[PDB]
Amino acid sequence: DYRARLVYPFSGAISPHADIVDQATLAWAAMFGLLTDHKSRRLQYGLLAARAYPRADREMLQIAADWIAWLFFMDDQCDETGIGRDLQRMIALHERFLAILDGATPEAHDCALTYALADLRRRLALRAPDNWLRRFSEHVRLYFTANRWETVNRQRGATPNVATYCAARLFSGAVYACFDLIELAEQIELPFYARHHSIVQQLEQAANNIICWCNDVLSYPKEMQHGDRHNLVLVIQGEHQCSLPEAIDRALDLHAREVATFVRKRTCVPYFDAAVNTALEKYVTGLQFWICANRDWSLTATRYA
Ligand SMILES: C/C=C(\C)CC/C=C(\C)CCC=C(C)C
Ligand SMILES: [Mg+2]
Ligand SMILES: [Mg+2]
Ligand SMILES: [Mg+2]
Repeated sequence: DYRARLVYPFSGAISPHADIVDQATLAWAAMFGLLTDHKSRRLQYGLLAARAYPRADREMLQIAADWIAWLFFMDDQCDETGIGRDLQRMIALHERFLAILDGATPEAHDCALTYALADLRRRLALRAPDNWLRRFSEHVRLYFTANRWETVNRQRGATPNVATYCAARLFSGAVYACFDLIELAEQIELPFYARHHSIVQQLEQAANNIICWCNDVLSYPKEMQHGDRHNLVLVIQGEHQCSLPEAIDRALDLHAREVATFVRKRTCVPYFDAAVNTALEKYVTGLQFWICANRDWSLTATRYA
């Protein structure tokens, strides 16, 4: 229990719609045939989304919850089945996803994950401009690239060094794609010059590292159980040749250090104008809601028990 070593100087919130949103995710999952088997009521994927996007209108929060569900269903295929150890099969599947992200219609014998991604594309297109769909699609593309990088590690029995793992981990988690949904949840449109400012990129990177490293500390047990080493704890242990307790200590020191980086750089956002800065503060608060949502959900979730 590492609760006491996962403290943030900011709190999160949860949408009042959390439980109805979760039930609507199980409907969507059944409807698209993503539920394998019998236990499904303990996935609670909607309760993650409810915390990550706590001021979203119910219809946007439902897209986010179905998107988070999609990522977990995809991720357990990558991390707990043979497709995550076969690059050729991953490439074949990612080519259908990327065709669907460009707006192509699923074919009759495209898999359930393909039909479901096309549903989420269609629904995001109803709520997002073309500029946003492009940014989101490109973040999702890099997630697929990170997933294929994991597959080659699995195929080779490789373990990357800390520097390589941390840099690839920023993409393997799809957190940048989940961050794009903050704009829709908060009904904001950041101008290109604010979106890409060095400090905003450093805050996004910081927040993504925190969410991934927090996840790594809480998920090393189940990842060890599937002989998987895409985890800061296991990668530190391999690099420093230290005890599991010492690797966990080092992982949590990196997590803590990253919280410090995020909190300090929050104070370094340039003043563009009242409007832009109000929209950026909503976005940066969004990153904080995600940081809290990841920890608060993961501590209570069957998935890490
Ligand atoms: C995936 C990024 C994390 C490791 C934890 C935060 C969870 C999500 C952003 C949605 C679920 C996505 C998975 C790839 C598990
Ligand atoms: Mg996983
Ligand atoms: Mg994974
Ligand atoms: Mg994990």
